[PDB]
Amino acid sequence: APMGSDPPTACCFSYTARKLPRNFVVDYYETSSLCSQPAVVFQTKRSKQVCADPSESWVQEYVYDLELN
Amino acid sequence: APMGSDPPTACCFSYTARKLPRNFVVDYYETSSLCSQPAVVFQTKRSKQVCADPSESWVQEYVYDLELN
Repeated sequence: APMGSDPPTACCFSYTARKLPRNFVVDYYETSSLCSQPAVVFQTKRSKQVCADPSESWVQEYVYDLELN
Repeated sequence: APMGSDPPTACCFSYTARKLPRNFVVDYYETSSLCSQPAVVFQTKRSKQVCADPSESWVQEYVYDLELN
């Protein structure tokens, strides 16, 4: 099972601009690592994936809530 | 058909280090645009996708060959 050669990388280039209400986040996903600029990605109910600045405390709080329940 | 909110972006963080022989490139793909650092991606026969610095003339030449035949 040889690994690919050097595919691109799903890295966020920016972030939304409004906190997604908990009623709009059933899960999340983190970016890669290759790019020196990872970020947290929230999965909503009427969209797909949304990048979020890990610098905003609410982002860290929502991630913590996802780790619990 | 509402568009997602702000998904990540397949942007290359680096590039391979050896020119892929024409005998190893049946197609290619370009990165996105959101990230201020797009790149050309070559598709081989025994791998997947490979990012390439558009600064290397051979990359531009191989792309031209793909546009012709």
